[PDB]
Amino acid sequence: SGSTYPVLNVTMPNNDNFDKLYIWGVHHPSTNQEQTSLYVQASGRVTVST
Amino acid sequence: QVQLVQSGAEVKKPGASVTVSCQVSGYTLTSYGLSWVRQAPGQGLEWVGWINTYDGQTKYVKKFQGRVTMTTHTGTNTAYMEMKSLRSDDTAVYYCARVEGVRGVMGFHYYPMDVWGQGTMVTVSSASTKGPSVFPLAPSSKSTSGGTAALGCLVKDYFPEPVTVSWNSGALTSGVHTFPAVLQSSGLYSLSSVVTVPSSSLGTQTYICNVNHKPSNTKVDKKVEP
Amino acid sequence: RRSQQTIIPNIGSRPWVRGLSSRISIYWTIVKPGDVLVINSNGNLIAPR
Ligand SMILES: *[C@@H]1O[C@H](CO)[C@@H](O[C@@H]2O[C@H](CO)[C@@H](O[C@@H]3O[C@H](CO[C@H]4O[C@H](CO[C@H]5O[C@H](CO)[C@@H](O)[C@H](O)[C@@H]5O)[C@@H](O)[C@H](O[C@H]5O[C@H](CO)[C@@H](O)[C@H](O)[C@@H]5O)[C@@H]4O)[C@@H](O)[C@H](O[C@H]4O[C@H](CO)[C@@H](O)[C@H](O)[C@@H]4O)[C@@H]3O)[C@H](O)[C@H]2NC(C)=O)[C@H](O)[C@H]1NC(C)=O
Ligand SMILES: *[C@@H]1O[C@H](CO)[C@@H](O[C@@H]2O[C@H](CO)[C@@H](O[C@@H]3O[C@H](CO[C@H]4O[C@H](CO)[C@@H](O)[C@H](O)[C@@H]4O)[C@@H](O)[C@H](O[C@H]4O[C@H](CO)[C@@H](O)[C@H](O)[C@@H]4O[C@H]4O[C@H](CO)[C@@H](O)[C@H](O)[C@@H]4O)[C@@H]3O)[C@H](O)[C@H]2NC(C)=O)[C@H](O)[C@H]1NC(C)=O
Repeated sequence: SGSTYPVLNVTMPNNDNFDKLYIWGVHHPSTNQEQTSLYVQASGRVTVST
Repeated sequence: QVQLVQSGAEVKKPGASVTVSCQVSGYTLTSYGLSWVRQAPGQGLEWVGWINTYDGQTKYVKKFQGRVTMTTHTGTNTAYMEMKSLRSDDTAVYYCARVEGVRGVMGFHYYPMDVWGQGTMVTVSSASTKGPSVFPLAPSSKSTSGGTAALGCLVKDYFPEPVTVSWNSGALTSGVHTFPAVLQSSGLYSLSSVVTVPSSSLGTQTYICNVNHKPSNTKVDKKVEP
Repeated sequence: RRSQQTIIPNIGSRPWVRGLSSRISIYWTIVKPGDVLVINSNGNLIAPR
């Protein structure tokens, strides 16, 4: 957004009594400019955890 | 440090149905079994049903099979106890304690139930909710017995117990003694709260019992004077 | 002298547990007779006793 990509950090509890299945993914930039442009800092990183 | 939250004491007419809920803290109920025991007033204890979280197994008393039924919200860490087509007599206190009989065991026997829940008070009586009648009680004559005087209030013919009596919003916490209500042959309880205030102020300070009833939503304040 | 294993720490907030938003990844390495073990960490290491 704009000129910055703040380290996104959110959360989601599973109050429901049934197992939840979250499907996510990571993007693999083809170039550095594409990376630094679409993601600001050239070094991306995803950390899903339960 | 394992706590057990039990659904607020409920009351319903015979033929109707209620459901007790149990919460757990610390050790996940999932890795622990559970059973419920009824505690009829000064009647001893009686085991009712048994469930096993993460095991979906259930065993009930030959007596109330069908009527009662277990349930478990593995997601919220709380167990449920369902009772349909209730019976007048069945009313009593209910509890929920841990059980070891889990996984391979299945059978309850071996396990020595631990940590019982504060409890849930249910009641079954064809008597519908009623508004408490507040009547003032002052000395028939200055008591002058031993010391001071005894003045109070009388809430009669009300259901379902109990209603909190607060003398002057709590201004009078000294001497107050509310005696245990009693079941009238009619079916409606009645309690009394008396205070021990100096007989040298029978006209200096007035007294009012703030009888607030949640069941009837009846807030009646009365004045007590000789 | 047989296999090789290299791990990289993953900084980031995660589900709070026992009062901590951090974690520790467990890794085991078997060392056959005669063979030798080696540990070359820059940090975030949890060496065994
Ligand atoms: C030795 O110990 C073992 C384990 O303690 C014990 O095995 C249990 O045996 C009892 C009775 O024999 C079983 O209870 C019955 O379960 C019926 C079906 O529901 C249960 O089983 C589901 C599927 O069964 C299979 O599960 C897997 C394959 O999926 C397989 O390995 C098993 O061998 C079995 O064939 C199972 O999915 C389900 O639980 C799931 O869902 C819960 C939900 O939260 C989840 O938490 C679990 O992780 C799991 O995913 C469930 O456990 C059930 O219909 C039956 O009901 C009786 O009572 C009703 C009335 O209430 C009657 O109408 C009905 O006719 C039945 O009499 C009963 O509850 C139990 O499933 C076995 N496993 C468990 C949970 O321990 C052996 O019996 C022991 N040996 C002996 C014989 O002493
Ligand atoms: C990245 O995004 C995540 C999104 O989750 C974000 O949140 C982290 O989540 C954890 C938990 O999910 C949060 O931790 C909470 O912290 C509060 C605050 O602690 C202070 O206040 C307490 C008193 O209130 C003090 O004792 C303490 O010293 C601190 O000053 C805790 O209160 C929370 O735990 C209790 O409260 C919960 C809320 O009501 C209850 O649900 C829970 O059961 C806890 O109860 C405790 O007391 C009970 C007493 O009866 C006892 O029985 C229980 O066992 C238990 O001990 C909770 O721990 C926290 O905000 C986030 N953690 C991090 C990373 O800091 C991340 O913050 C974010 N990353 C960042 C930093 O940007």
